[PDB]
Amino acid sequence: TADNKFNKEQQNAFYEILHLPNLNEEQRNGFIQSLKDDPSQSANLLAEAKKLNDAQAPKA
Repeated sequence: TADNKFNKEQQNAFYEILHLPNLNEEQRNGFIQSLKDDPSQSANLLAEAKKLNDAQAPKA
């Protein structure tokens, strides 16, 4: 890149965020929808998403 700053584990994770089998997209599409249509808070979104993962992922 040369203008914005999409690298802090954002781009890479994004492709992954779209795989979490334990969540619906209403919420997911929410954070990321901004990541694609608005590369602004996309980074902070990354953080919040990973969190919303466990909040609904099975466990022991």
